[PDB]
Amino acid sequence: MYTFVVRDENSSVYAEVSRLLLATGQWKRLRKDNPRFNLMLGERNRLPFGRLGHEPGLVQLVNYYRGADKLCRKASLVKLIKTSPELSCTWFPESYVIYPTDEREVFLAAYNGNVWIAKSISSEASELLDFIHVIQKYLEKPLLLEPGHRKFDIRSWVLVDHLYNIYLYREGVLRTSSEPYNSADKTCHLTNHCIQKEYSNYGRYEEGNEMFFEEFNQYLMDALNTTLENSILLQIKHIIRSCLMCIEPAISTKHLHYQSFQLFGFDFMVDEELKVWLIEVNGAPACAQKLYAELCQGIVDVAISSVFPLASIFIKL
Amino acid sequence: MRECISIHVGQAGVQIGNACWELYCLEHGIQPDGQMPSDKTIGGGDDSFNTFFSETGAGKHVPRAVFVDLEPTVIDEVRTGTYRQLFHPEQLITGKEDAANNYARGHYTIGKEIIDLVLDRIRKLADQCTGLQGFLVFHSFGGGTGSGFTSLLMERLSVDYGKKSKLEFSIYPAPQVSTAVVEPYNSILTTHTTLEHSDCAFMVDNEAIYDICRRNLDIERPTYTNLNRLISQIVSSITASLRFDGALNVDLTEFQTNLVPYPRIHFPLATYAPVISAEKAYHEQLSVAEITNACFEPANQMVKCDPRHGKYMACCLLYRGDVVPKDVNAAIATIKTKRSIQFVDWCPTGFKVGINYQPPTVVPGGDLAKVQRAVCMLSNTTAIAEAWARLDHKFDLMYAKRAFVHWYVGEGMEEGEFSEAREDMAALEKDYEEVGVD
Amino acid sequence: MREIVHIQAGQCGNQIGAKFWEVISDEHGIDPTGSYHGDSDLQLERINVYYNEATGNKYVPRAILVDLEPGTMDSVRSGPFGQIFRPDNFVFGQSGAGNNWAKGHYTEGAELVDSVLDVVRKESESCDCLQGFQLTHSLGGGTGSGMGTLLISKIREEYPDRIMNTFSVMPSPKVSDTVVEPYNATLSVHQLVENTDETYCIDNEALYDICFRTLKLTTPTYGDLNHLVSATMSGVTTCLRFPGQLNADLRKLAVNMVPFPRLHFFMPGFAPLTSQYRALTVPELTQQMFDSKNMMAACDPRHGRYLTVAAIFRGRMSMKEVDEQMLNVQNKNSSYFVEWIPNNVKTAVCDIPPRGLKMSATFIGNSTAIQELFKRISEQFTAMFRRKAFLHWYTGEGMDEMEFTEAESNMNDLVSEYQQYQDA
Amino acid sequence: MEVIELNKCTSGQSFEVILKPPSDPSLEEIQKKLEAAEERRKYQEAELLKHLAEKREHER
Ligand SMILES: Nc1nc2c(ncn2[C@@H]2O[C@H](COP(=O)(O)OP(=O)(O)OP(=O)(O)O)[C@@H](O)[C@H]2O)c(=O)[nH]1
Ligand SMILES: Nc1ncnc2c1ncn2[C@@H]1O[C@H](COP(=O)(O)OP(=O)(O)CP(=O)(O)O)[C@@H](O)[C@H]1O
Ligand SMILES: Nc1nc2c(ncn2[C@@H]2O[C@H](COP(=O)(O)OP(=O)(O)O)[C@@H](O)[C@H]2O)c(=O)[nH]1
Ligand SMILES: COc1ccc(-c2[nH]nc3c2-c2cc(OC)c(OC)c(OC)c2CC3)cc1
Ligand SMILES: [Ca+2]
Ligand SMILES: [Ca+2]
Ligand SMILES: [Mg+2]
Ligand SMILES: [Mg+2]
Repeated sequence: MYTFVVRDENSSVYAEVSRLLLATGQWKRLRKDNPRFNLMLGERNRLPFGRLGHEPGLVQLVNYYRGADKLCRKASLVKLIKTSPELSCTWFPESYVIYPTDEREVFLAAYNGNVWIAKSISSEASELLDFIHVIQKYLEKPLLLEPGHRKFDIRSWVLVDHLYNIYLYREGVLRTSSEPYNSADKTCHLTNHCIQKEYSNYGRYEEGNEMFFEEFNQYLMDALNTTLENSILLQIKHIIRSCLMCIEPAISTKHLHYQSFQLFGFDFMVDEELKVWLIEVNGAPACAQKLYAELCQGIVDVAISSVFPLASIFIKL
Repeated sequence: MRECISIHVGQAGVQIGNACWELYCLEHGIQPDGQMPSDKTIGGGDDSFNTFFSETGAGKHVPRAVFVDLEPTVIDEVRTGTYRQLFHPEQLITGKEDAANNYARGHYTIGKEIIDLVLDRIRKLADQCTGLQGFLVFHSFGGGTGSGFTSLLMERLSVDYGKKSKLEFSIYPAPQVSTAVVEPYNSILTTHTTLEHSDCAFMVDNEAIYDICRRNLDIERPTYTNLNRLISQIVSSITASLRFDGALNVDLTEFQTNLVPYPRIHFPLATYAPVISAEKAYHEQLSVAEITNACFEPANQMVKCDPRHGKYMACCLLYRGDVVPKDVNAAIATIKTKRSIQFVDWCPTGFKVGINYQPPTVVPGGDLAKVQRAVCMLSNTTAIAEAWARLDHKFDLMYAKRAFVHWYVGEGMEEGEFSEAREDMAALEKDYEEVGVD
Repeated sequence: MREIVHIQAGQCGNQIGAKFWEVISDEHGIDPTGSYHGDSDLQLERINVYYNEATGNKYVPRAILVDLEPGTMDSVRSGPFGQIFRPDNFVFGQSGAGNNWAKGHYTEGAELVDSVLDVVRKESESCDCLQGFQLTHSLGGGTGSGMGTLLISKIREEYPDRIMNTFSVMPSPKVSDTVVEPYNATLSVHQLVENTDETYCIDNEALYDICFRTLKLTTPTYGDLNHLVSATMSGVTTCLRFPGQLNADLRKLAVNMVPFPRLHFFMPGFAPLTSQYRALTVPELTQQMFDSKNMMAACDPRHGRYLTVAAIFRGRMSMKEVDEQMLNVQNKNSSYFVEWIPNNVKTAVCDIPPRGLKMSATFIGNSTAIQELFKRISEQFTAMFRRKAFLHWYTGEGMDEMEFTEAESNMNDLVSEYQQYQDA
Repeated sequence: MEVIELNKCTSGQSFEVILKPPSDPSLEEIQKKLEAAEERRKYQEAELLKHLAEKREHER
């Protein structure tokens, strides 16, 4: 008989697994501050990792990896790809880090196109720094898909259990900015639910803009004579293996007193050579509505009940 | 030669004292009657083992130690145990009724009846020191005596010997052993009162030693005898440099300067390997690199925490046994790659290393197998603040309802000393966070 | 060397006191003549806590027998181990207290109390280091209830820094001498809140039910009830009488059991309940002792929360299994322990079991559901006191109605103090 | 990886490897605090004997 607290309430994904756990008659939600729990569904940040693994007779596990922010904030992220030997790296955009660490002449030697993207968009290396924060290069020519000239964006969901098996969810989502896309005018330059759920027509050339994988593969075959696996997913699996295995000796809970799993959202981009690029690693990712049921259950099989037995949908990397 | 006087306070301090001094005897070949056949300078000596032993005309080697408990029951076993002759009646000190797991009762109430007598018993030993360098105080965080009386003695030892260094071995409380529900109270109270008075304090979490004693010794429940006999090994390696020919950590002032850049952050994490069961009869003896590697597994640390998520400020390696320097830099070369080992920007990434060739002594018929080579690592890592956060939380939970506070007020203390001591620990937690993250 | 002075007071006090001393004198190898004939010497390590040394070093209890009639006390001393008790330690008046708190506390008891404090003084002067007193008594009669709390008022005065600790039997309509019992008991509880450090609440309701429902005794006698009490009392005190990793004394016990000084009424439980050839397995010991059916106080632990708990297992058994099972009962039922007292459950084990049982487990619970008991006694009290019924028995001895409402008040408060920590 | 200050002897050796370099209360004041604890103790004991004495008055 298993216990678990919930300490992140508005966690879209984990709200659902908290549902599924109770709905097996073998898991009980205690109050946030009850210490005698089997499983923490911890808070986004300031998660008190130092207080796990200290309750006698309790196998404790939490849905977060201490140290994984180093992959998940672009400050630490960028830093990781230059500092670490295991990352040389031909799939991350060239990058630096500015404060209103710190080294800035870095940004000069490369300036002879020269367009970059402002957030943490312009071609002028001056109006940007008025923000006074990471600020880097915009793929002036992406892959652009049709019928309708829709510039898109790929999210993959990766699960990492207590054993550090890397699990790619087979269902990715493709969040398209299904409208045109021009030059210089800062609307389709940004493709998700932050400038298109407020500023930017919320699903023109299909259902809510949102291509899932079966369709995008069929398009790729018909539109390009290739498959999603070969053109992109190989590169995606390579990116995921490479990030998570860089930081493994720093966040592995193999021989420590508690244990961690965590679900990540990877956000990629493509160009026309079907080169895949990595933008951001999300440490607290929300799922795509149609997929919540299947992903949230797969979390339980592989990350939760693998450690707490009772009475595939993932590709192991 | 500069002498070191040891002070074992309370049930934990005294019982660990027995484990250490018995080990000291086995190590320096001193017998249960104080005779040291290998000792040729009869009744005198400037040898480094004389740092911990004075001598008598009859050749008796007698600890430079004072045992003090607010209650006779434990120290009595010293008075009638195998090493009764080792000690002088005057250096084992007992009160009538103990501090009943109450900091305020051991510090304030029963404190003053014994403090002037015990400092006098200390002056007896201090006076046969030609160059005393300070004291090593052993005590629990949790007991009323261990916490309350030690923080009173640490106040006076500062005033009576302000030019002397004070090193602590403190037992941090853990429910898998442990007693009072109010040990979080005694813990916060006593470190807040002892902080500015201690130069270097080795915390030993009973939880860590328990787990070690269970995994690596296949001992279902471990006894105090198990725990203490292992704590003795770690203490022995920490102290060995004062009792033996050496060049690293040869005085107590060296522990401060080698391990403690700021006086407030004077709690080095200790990691020790290997711990091998004496009933694991066929055993593959581990290499230098294997045992230096284990110094970075959390499961060998005297306090369970994750040094991977903080910075270092000093690393000390102490090897006992078949160790040569080449094997050490080869293991350090490997481990620097494999492992996240991030020092503070303003400190050298580096290890002060010491080797004694006499391998560890194990108590005949004890639980630890004797190993060909052993290491003990003293690292000043900011990840030890995890143990404060744990302690301070348990303290917050109770003190928000004032649970058990009345037992302390009833002894003269005031709720204010509670929240004063908790703000000190809040500051000690901020200190560790400054040094440790960006 | 940490002695207790034991005082039994009144009919119920001295009947329960009597069995307790035969129960544990059997446990310590002492025969009805006071002579030791045991095997081990663990039987004799903490012996000094309850027995003074004697003739050819026999053992006399450190017990004082107190009553306002001689009847029960003649019965004790003509009973089994009645010879072991120091005859000088039989302090008794003749008139009785008529089931009347006021006679025990103010008139009849007032006359006798000085003679008792002379015996407590000579028993306690012979103490290298006395730690406290334990009093046995009911709260529904006159002598144990009214005089007993007077004695505590006085002992506290002469010995203000010793622990005062009582075993207190609560009246219940199911097992009742008289109708004034809720009066006598409301007045005793007002005293106990102020002048004791720990009180084990032995409810006569619960002892009846255990006897009827569990032990299957169709009509239980007082001896059947005191069988359960002398076993719980042996249980509750085994740490004080036998050596262990636990250095258990009354003050350390109170320090860890009592978070708030008024909230010091404990719910004892025992397992197995016997009146048997398969020893219970440790998983059953711990399931039983935490079952409401094994509590001595007739409150449902699931109706409140445990501020603190102290359990002890007797016998030779798997020290790891009691660890495991103890730790497991906490998580099956963590809803019923307070989140704000970390590690509030503490467990000891003794290798020596009680007579006849190879494995036994005794439980001591500071639960906020003990409130049910005082709520119960308070309802009964008010039921009569609103019509000022039976009060003449008390106003006839000097008491005023005011003293009664104060005692009603202090106990309704104690009930509020217990409810507020059930909600935290 | 640089080695420093190696000292040998009969007992063994000591040294330092480097992998990269950088980039009090007086007694009379505790006399006060400590006796100021003994007085609130005895205030508490007085106020106790005071209530006991009131209880004798009522008893009488
Ligand atoms: N490692 C170890 N811990 C001990 C030992 N004895 C007691 N402890 C721990 O110390 C705490 C209890 O403190 P004690 O040393 O027994 O207390 P004390 O100093 O005797 O003070 P009082 O008995 O209250 O007067 C608990 O956390 C115990 O787990 C021991 O021999 N070895
Ligand atoms: N190198 C690049 N080239 C072109 N477009 C880019 C780009 N990097 C990001 N974008 C665009 O920025 C929008 C995605 O924003 P992003 O994922 O960085 O969210 P964010 O900055 O708010 C971090 P968080 O999710 O934690 O709040 C994308 O449609 C996308 O096209
Ligand atoms: N459990 C138990 N309860 C008793 C015993 N004798 C009396 N009582 C209860 O004690 C209360 C009466 O008090 P009692 O001890 O007879 O009067 P006292 O002599 O004036 O103290 C009533 O509630 C009885 O139920 C006994 O031997 N065992
Ligand atoms: C809730 O947490 C705690 C509870 C009790 C203690 C303690 N300290 N010292 C002792 C005790 C103690 C415990 C006893 O039960 C385990 C105990 O038996 C009845 C018992 O016998 C009366 C004692 C007396 C000896 C400590 C912590
Ligand atoms: Ca000599
Ligand atoms: Ca009369
Ligand atoms: Mg003690
Ligand atoms: Mg009667």
